[PDB]
Amino acid sequence: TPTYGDERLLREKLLTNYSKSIRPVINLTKVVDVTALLYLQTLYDLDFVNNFIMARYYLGLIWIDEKLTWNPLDYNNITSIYLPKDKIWTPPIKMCNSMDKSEENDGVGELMLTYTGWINMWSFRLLHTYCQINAYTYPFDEHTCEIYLCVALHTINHTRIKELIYEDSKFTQNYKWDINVSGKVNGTDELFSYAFAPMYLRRKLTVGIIAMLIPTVMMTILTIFVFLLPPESGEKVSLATTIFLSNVLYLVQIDKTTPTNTKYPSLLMLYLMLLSMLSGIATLGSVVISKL
Amino acid sequence: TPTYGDERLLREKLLTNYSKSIRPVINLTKVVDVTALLYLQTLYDLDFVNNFIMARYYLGLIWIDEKLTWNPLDYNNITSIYLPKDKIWTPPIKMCNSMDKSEENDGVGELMLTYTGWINMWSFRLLHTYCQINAYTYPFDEHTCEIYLCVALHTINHTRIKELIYEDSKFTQNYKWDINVSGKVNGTDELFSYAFAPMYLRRKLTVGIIAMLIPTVMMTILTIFVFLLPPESGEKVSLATTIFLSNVLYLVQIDKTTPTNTKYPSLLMLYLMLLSMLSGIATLGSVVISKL
Amino acid sequence: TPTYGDERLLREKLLTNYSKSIRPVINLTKVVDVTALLYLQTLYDLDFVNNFIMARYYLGLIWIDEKLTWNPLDYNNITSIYLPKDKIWTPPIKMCNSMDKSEENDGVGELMLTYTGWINMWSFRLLHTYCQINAYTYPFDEHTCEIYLCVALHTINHTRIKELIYEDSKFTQNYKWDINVSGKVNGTDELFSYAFAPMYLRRKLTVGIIAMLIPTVMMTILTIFVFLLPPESGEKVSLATTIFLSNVLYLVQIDKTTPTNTKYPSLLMLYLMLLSMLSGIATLGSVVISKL
Amino acid sequence: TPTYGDERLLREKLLTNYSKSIRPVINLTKVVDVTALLYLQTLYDLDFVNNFIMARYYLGLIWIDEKLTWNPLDYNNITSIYLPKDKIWTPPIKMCNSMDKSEENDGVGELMLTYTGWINMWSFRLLHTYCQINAYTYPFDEHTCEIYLCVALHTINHTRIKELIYEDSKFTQNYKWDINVSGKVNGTDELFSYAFAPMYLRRKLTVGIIAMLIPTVMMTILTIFVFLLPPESGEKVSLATTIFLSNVLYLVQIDKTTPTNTKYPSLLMLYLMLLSMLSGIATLGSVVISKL
Amino acid sequence: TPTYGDERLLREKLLTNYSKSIRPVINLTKVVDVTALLYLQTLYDLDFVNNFIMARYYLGLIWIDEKLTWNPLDYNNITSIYLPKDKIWTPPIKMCNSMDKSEENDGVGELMLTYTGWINMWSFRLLHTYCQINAYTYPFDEHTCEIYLCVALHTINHTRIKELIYEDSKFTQNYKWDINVSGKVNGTDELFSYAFAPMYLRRKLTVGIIAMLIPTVMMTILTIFVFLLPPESGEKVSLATTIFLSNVLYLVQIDKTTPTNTKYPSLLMLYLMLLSMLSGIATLGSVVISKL
Ligand SMILES: C[C@@H]1CC[C@@]2(OC1)O[C@H]1C[C@H]3[C@@H]4CC=C5C[C@@H](OCCC(CO)CO)CC[C@]5(C)[C@H]4CC[C@]3(C)[C@H]1[C@@H]2C
Ligand SMILES: C[C@@H]1CC[C@@]2(OC1)O[C@H]1C[C@H]3[C@@H]4CC=C5C[C@@H](OCCC(CO)CO)CC[C@]5(C)[C@H]4CC[C@]3(C)[C@H]1[C@@H]2C
Ligand SMILES: C[C@@H]1CC[C@@]2(OC1)O[C@H]1C[C@H]3[C@@H]4CC=C5C[C@@H](OCCC(CO)CO)CC[C@]5(C)[C@H]4CC[C@]3(C)[C@H]1[C@@H]2C
Ligand SMILES: C[C@@H]1CC[C@@]2(OC1)O[C@H]1C[C@H]3[C@@H]4CC=C5C[C@@H](OCCC(CO)CO)CC[C@]5(C)[C@H]4CC[C@]3(C)[C@H]1[C@@H]2C
Ligand SMILES: C[C@@H]1CC[C@@]2(OC1)O[C@H]1C[C@H]3[C@@H]4CC=C5C[C@@H](OCCC(CO)CO)CC[C@]5(C)[C@H]4CC[C@]3(C)[C@H]1[C@@H]2C
Ligand SMILES: *[C@@H]1O[C@H](CO)[C@@H](O)[C@H](O)[C@H]1NC(C)=O
Ligand SMILES: *[C@@H]1O[C@H](CO)[C@@H](O)[C@H](O)[C@H]1NC(C)=O
Ligand SMILES: *[C@@H]1O[C@H](CO)[C@@H](O)[C@H](O)[C@H]1NC(C)=O
Ligand SMILES: *[C@@H]1O[C@H](CO)[C@@H](O)[C@H](O)[C@H]1NC(C)=O
Ligand SMILES: *[C@@H]1O[C@H](CO)[C@@H](O)[C@H](O)[C@H]1NC(C)=O
Ligand SMILES: *[C@@H]1O[C@H](CO)[C@@H](O)[C@H](O)[C@H]1NC(C)=O
Ligand SMILES: *[C@@H]1O[C@H](CO)[C@@H](O)[C@H](O)[C@H]1NC(C)=O
Ligand SMILES: *[C@@H]1O[C@H](CO)[C@@H](O)[C@H](O)[C@H]1NC(C)=O
Ligand SMILES: *[C@@H]1O[C@H](CO)[C@@H](O)[C@H](O)[C@H]1NC(C)=O
Ligand SMILES: *[C@@H]1O[C@H](CO)[C@@H](O)[C@H](O)[C@H]1NC(C)=O
Ligand SMILES: *[C@@H]1O[C@H](CO)[C@@H](O)[C@H](O)[C@H]1NC(C)=O
Ligand SMILES: *[C@@H]1O[C@H](CO)[C@@H](O)[C@H](O)[C@H]1NC(C)=O
Ligand SMILES: *[C@@H]1O[C@H](CO)[C@@H](O)[C@H](O)[C@H]1NC(C)=O
Ligand SMILES: *[C@@H]1O[C@H](CO)[C@@H](O)[C@H](O)[C@H]1NC(C)=O
Ligand SMILES: *[C@@H]1O[C@H](CO)[C@@H](O)[C@H](O)[C@H]1NC(C)=O
Ligand SMILES: *[C@@H]1O[C@H](CO)[C@@H](O)[C@H](O)[C@H]1NC(C)=O
Ligand SMILES: *[C@@H]1O[C@H](CO)[C@@H](O)[C@H](O)[C@H]1NC(C)=O
Ligand SMILES: *[C@@H]1O[C@H](CO)[C@@H](O)[C@H](O)[C@H]1NC(C)=O
Ligand SMILES: *[C@@H]1O[C@H](CO)[C@@H](O)[C@H](O)[C@H]1NC(C)=O
Ligand SMILES: *[C@@H]1O[C@H](CO)[C@@H](O)[C@H](O)[C@H]1NC(C)=O
Repeated sequence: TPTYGDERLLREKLLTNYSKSIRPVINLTKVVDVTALLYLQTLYDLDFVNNFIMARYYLGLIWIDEKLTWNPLDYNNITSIYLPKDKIWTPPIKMCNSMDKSEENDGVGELMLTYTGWINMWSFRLLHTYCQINAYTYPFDEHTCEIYLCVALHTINHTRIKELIYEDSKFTQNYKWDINVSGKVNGTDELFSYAFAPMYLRRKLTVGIIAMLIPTVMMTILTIFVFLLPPESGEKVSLATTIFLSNVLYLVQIDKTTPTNTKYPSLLMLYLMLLSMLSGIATLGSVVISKL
Repeated sequence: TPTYGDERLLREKLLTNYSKSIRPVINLTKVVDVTALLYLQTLYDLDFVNNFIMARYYLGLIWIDEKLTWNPLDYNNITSIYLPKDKIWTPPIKMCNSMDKSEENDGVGELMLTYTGWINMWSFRLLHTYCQINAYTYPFDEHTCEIYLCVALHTINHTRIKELIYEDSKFTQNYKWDINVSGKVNGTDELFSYAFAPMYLRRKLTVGIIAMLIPTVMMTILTIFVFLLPPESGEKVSLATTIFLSNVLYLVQIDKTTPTNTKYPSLLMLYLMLLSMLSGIATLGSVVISKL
Repeated sequence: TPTYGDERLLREKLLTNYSKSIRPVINLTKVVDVTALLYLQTLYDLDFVNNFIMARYYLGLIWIDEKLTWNPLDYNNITSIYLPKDKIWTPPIKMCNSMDKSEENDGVGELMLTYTGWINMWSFRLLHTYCQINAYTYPFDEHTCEIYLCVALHTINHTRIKELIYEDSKFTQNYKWDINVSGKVNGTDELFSYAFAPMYLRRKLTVGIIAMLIPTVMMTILTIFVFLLPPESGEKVSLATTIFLSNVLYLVQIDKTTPTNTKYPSLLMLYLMLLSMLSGIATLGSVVISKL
Repeated sequence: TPTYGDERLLREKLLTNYSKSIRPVINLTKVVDVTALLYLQTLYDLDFVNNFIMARYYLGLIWIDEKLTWNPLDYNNITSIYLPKDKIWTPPIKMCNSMDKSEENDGVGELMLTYTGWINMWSFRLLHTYCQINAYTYPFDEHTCEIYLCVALHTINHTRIKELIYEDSKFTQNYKWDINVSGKVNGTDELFSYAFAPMYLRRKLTVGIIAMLIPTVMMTILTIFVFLLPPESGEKVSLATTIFLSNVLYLVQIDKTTPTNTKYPSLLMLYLMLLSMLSGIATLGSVVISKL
Repeated sequence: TPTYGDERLLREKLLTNYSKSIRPVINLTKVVDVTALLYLQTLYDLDFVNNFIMARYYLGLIWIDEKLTWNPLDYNNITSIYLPKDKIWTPPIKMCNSMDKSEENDGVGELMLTYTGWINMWSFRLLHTYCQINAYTYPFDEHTCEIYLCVALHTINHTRIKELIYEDSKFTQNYKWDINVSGKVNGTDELFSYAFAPMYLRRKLTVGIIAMLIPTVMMTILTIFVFLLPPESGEKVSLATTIFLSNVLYLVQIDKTTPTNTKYPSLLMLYLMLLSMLSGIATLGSVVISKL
């Protein structure tokens, strides 16, 4: 069986004439094809005001190193070792659409190398990735957030994202968003290789949403009556005043929640604006009636 | 008695042919069984809107190194030493359900080694761990937060969590949550070893909660009377208007506190929604009466 | 074709008598002319209360190194290599008008060197840059934010910003601000070289703005009527009281949004102040009428 | 007089056979007695909602090193030197009740060594230390925050906190809290040595607090009259309604300020709850009267 | 002319027998006199609730090294070089009244050395410096914030702040505060050397402030009339109720803005408290009249 000394010898031979900064190919004309695997662990939040989505991912990069092969029979049948990530060449992949808010405490700092040259490198990453949040159909809204991976500085002739496999680990259930992130896309080679995972998020119709809507619908009904109230009923003025005040409060509060950076406005905001306008017109009519 | 020079000699011999990156077993076929001990020090907070729990823990990992044994009689009876954590192999345990918000000022950076090879490594960790917060029975709500430990990258054939012993240190009393975190669980070996400590949290019925409820119950009574008020009492309109305004304010304020990511809705929110609906119906009936 | 060993030989020769801290000119009397390229990727936000603008840029510095030239025919036709940024002299350019909130996870840490001596060094930078935000014409407001680059400590006789090319990458569309940042400016040499990119930002007239304005205009109309209401109409007092309350609420809420550090005040704030003053005068007139 | 070369020789000899990781005693059976001195500089804040206190301290550790003695007559009368803190053994003292939010810009990173072996090591630390904040007697409330020092990992047989001397530097006056932190306590040796400084904080009766009291007392008086108002005065309904609305607003606002993690509730919260209940009962009585 | 090799030789000779941790004087009995130059670049904010002031400064330390002199005629007339700040002794000056929130991205990390021994070391520092904010005369308030520099650990017999020159760079204009920070003060030598720059800040009377006031003055007038309103006018009750509600809202909102840690209270808070008290007394008188 392999022993501690055998692996010490192997690690001594592997790193002898190895340069961490030279791309690991025998012939420099060859590209290193990196395959990326992005698995969502949990979707922490989807911030509308800041147009961001906060989530946690398991990102794994797989590639082949041609300087780091060995014959397992010469080392008591060692077929794979674990090296520190900072001793070996590693593809310069970046989350170039996101703020990577990971700590060093969540950093693995280690990779697995196989005797055939294949490296698997896995890590946890907390990402604040920018999303264009279209609140047009609020609260029945759907969004698409694209999480980008890209090769930092190297040309598509040096390092390439062969493929991006993106999935949902199903580690946690959200109960607020229906997440759909599953697929497999080739890399896009335009002066530098990149790819992105499309994450589709559909707000779930929790009856808390229904509770939020009940005041809106009943206030619409009540405003319809007060606008229909007889011209000289007797309580027109105060009733219309209070109802317009409530409508203004709702119109103010909805704006503070709906995003201001949207492709189209929320239909609910327009509906409440029209409702407040009609309430104001009803109060104006009541004032005119009082004049007469 | 042992002296400074004796320990200098011992530390010189221990680290001579030692590789920090090789797993510390004579035969590479043997697993290293790590036993983890997680003690709660203080539970800082249980953030409902963010679905997080912020707490401080004392985490201790115990394992055995077979490269780091010695005979105490050859070193003037030295039976244990303290080594910097970064000179020796340490298990790659991660809190893979948490944000580890510890500083380097709160990092011990040192471990204790015994002449038999047993290492104890203790640390303080401040964790923001994701919890699925079910506010269904608010404010009589109970929650379960699972704190996960997992071996980062290695297979269950290399490194394993033998056991996870989790307790409450009782260093501070909370006065807001009844914490129940005490037990001892074997690690789960599914392609990589992990375990989790279940923390049960029952909100304590402080009379501040009762103060928050008194307005709700008395407003229920008041709404019942105003809905029961005679059709032509004389103050029906204004009274019902103010009652509905207060009900809407309460329904709005409760939503800003109850979490929007919940398995089931809070019953109190539904109760206040129904109460506001009945208040609106009472105002509608008053309007109809005024019409007649 | 070039091989791994050829590039090892090249990198060994290049760095032999190279000093990272000496400015890279054969004759120390020559200046290093750096050309900077600033490309906006996404404009995250424009914070009015803090007078900041948060954005993401792709910054590239291009210069020429005279110690790091080679003949490609002596190295199997290698025409360019990639070096770690911390092994080579790099111009000390600073964003001396911004908080650089970039992480090490978003840091490229590598530059591309050509056989002629030309270095390209690219990076992603998240900048919180201070802007003097003039909310005079809110919500039809325009702003200019100047993003500064400057040579940290060296005199214009050592390092110089030859040029600054600034553009918009058009990676994302904003839907809230119309961004205009495109041009090319020579560096300014006054005891140390610097330059700045002017970013012109015009608020887009989204109909959400129109929804925000509708209450203001209709309240102006209604206040005009209530001030015009007959002296003894019958509901003057309560109507004017509620309308002044609403005007005060709007005047309070607008202040919390408009910035307090502005060259001139917002015209809308003055308009609402005058509207509230007229509402108060109307209530005063109603009180006087009630006295008579 | 001593010269640069003399101190170079001294520093060369002191560190010759010195091990930074070995506890600095000739005989390993001896304890190192550390004396800690904690001086408050300024108390930044006392956060009630988070149960924290933020302050700045100047912390000094004094101990004796037996490997680092010299005869000043052999070095041209050098009696003390200053060494970098990371070259020498320093006690592993932690603020194990606090979050240490200090930067490296506020880190001295240097200690003073005397020819007799005595080390003084001073530092500035910004601490967020957890406090159990009892708002029972708000706003005449007193609190006690214990700031803990403890030896990180070592047994009381290796490193001991001999003494903790804690004072107030009086650098700034607070005007909001009366701070009382002055004393001298032996360390507690229970499987590891620790100690704590008790900081007593009495809220100062600033008339801004009294101004906050003014509305509560006058509203109590007004509620007493409205509850005493004649059954058929004429304005009972509206007056009671508005007064109950104001009472509910006050009861809601006080809760958002008083902490929810308290040993006992604030008496002011209970008082306002009772007052709101009596206002509701008065409105109920008015409703009953209107029925009759 | 001097060449790359000449500077390589010079830098090789300068650092040969140089100790970065030894204070740079031939005779250890001599002090190193440091002159500090603090220039305000921009004043970001003056946070009243936290009692802080956030600003950006350009800080330059100038001193003389006696180990780092050379004859420029022996090095082809090289008269000054630039060294990395971490290779040379640097005075241990701290901003010991501030939180230094600077990043490594805004860190120059380099100093200029002249053949006569003189070192200039300049840097950008973003400081959060604690200020005792006296809101007594709000909004016509003036404040004094003292920014402290101090020698970290060394006695006045080793390192001294000879002088402190503070100015305003005038890079940006504030439009909210009139800043007056200009002067030149000797250092204070009391067991360790320190100095401070006094920054005087006078709130500018922007009409945004005048606008905030208009509601206060007109509400004072309106309260005066309602208190003067005839005992049986007819609308006394409702009018006084609404006036008191608005007064209470203003008194509540002003408190949330004025600081609670002040030498004296704000006069405006007392004025609004008195106005609310008089409004309450007017309502009490109206209640008494209704009783009669
Ligand atoms: C998630 C995404 C990753 C980042 C990204 O979108 C978001 O950001 C975009 C900006 C692009 C760069 C803009 C300018 C240049 C300069 C050009 O060289 C001219 C030099 C010469 C001019 O005068 C000197 O004089 C080379 C190409 C380069 C670097 C672009 C590369 C692709 C980039 C990085 C794009 C990329 C898709
Ligand atoms: C607290 C918890 C810790 C993290 C965790 O939940 C939360 O997150 C989950 C996601 C899981 C990984 C998903 C995908 C793969 C890829 C597979 O390799 C296929 C390669 C081949 C495919 O095509 C190449 O082509 C190897 C296994 C691995 C890495 C999973 C490991 C277990 C993980 C980390 C789970 C774990 C329980
Ligand atoms: C985006 C922008 C970058 C930063 C910046 O605006 C914002 O900030 C401004 C402050 C300026 C410095 C102020 C003072 C001095 C001292 C002087 O030396 C006298 C020494 C002698 C006095 O008595 C000793 O006794 C040398 C020049 C220097 C360092 C200025 C350089 C330019 C600076 C950095 C300006 C620059 C434009
Ligand atoms: C400000 C304060 C500092 C931190 C502190 O309160 C706050 O936190 C408390 C938690 C305590 C630890 C809990 C458990 C153990 C395990 C035990 O070993 C059994 C091993 C064996 C079991 O089965 C293996 O199988 C050794 C002692 C130790 C480490 C305690 C030390 C004291 C600690 C750190 C206490 C300390 C006072
Ligand atoms: C901006 C400002 C910088 C910081 C500062 O205000 C704010 O903070 C103040 C606290 C002071 C220290 C308090 C206590 C001591 C102990 C004494 O030694 C006795 C040892 C002996 C006792 O028994 C052992 O047994 C030596 C002096 C020292 C360190 C003071 C130095 C000056 C300091 C740092 C002051 C300084 C002005
Ligand atoms: C490199 O190129 C040569 C010639 O093209 C070829 O013979 C050799 O096999 C290549 N090396 C590898 C590893 O493919
Ligand atoms: C090497 O290990 C593999 C996997 O355990 C096994 O199948 C094979 O028989 C081994 N060969 C030798 C020579 O040990
Ligand atoms: C996810 O979205 C894609 C494209 O929008 C669709 O093809 C796929 O069916 C969706 N997945 C599920 C589970 O609905
Ligand atoms: C992706 O690349 C592979 C590799 O050649 C190719 O077979 C495939 O057609 C490409 N497109 C897709 C959608 O897989
Ligand atoms: C390693 O394996 C060999 C053969 O299986 C055995 O003799 C030896 O005792 C093992 N070493 C240890 C430390 O168990
Ligand atoms: C070694 O130390 C242990 C523990 O103090 C003691 O019991 C034993 O007698 C000692 N033996 C020798 C040889 O010193
Ligand atoms: C804690 O919870 C577990 C399971 O929910 C239970 O068995 C145990 O009795 C509880 N502990 C206490 C002290 O109630
Ligand atoms: C855990 O592992 C031990 C070790 O063999 C075993 O005896 C025990 O049955 C396992 N299960 C539990 C619940 O301890
Ligand atoms: C340096 O200066 C000398 C004389 O002025 C000149 O001959 C030489 O070409 C210069 N070197 C370079 C690289 O321009
Ligand atoms: C060197 O490479 C360039 C670019 O591929 C090519 O045009 C040229 O012919 C090559 N020369 C030799 C000698 O290989
Ligand atoms: C951007 O602004 C500059 C100067 O204000 C102007 O010359 C240019 O035309 C503008 N660009 C566009 C696209 O309007
Ligand atoms: C900028 O510098 C170049 C270089 O000489 C010069 O030709 C040009 O006139 C300068 N001004 C502008 C606006 O480009
Ligand atoms: C160490 O112990 C020996 C014997 O107990 C004693 O002679 C010696 O003085 C001790 N060393 C010190 C520094 O106290
Ligand atoms: C050493 O220095 C001390 C303090 O300055 C002084 O009292 C003593 O006389 C000096 N002795 C010698 C030999 O220099
Ligand atoms: C501080 O508190 C302690 C105990 O509570 C007391 O003995 C001491 O007198 C107090 N100090 C002052 C100045 O009141
Ligand atoms: C603290 O320790 C000293 C040292 O022996 C002792 O004299 C004293 O009695 C102890 N207790 C107190 C309160 O100082
Ligand atoms: C150091 O002191 C000696 C004697 O006091 C004196 O001769 C010498 O000039 C001094 N050195 C310096 C650099 O002042
Ligand atoms: C050295 O440089 C200075 C400044 O340029 C110049 O005045 C002087 O003549 C030069 N001397 C020599 C010998 O080069
Ligand atoms: C700044 O303040 C100082 C002292 O308060 C005063 O002497 C000086 O004249 C002031 N400067 C200006 C420009 O007002
Ligand atoms: C400051 O120190 C210098 C240096 O001796 C002295 O001339 C001056 O009088 C001192 N005071 C002031 C205000 O400059």
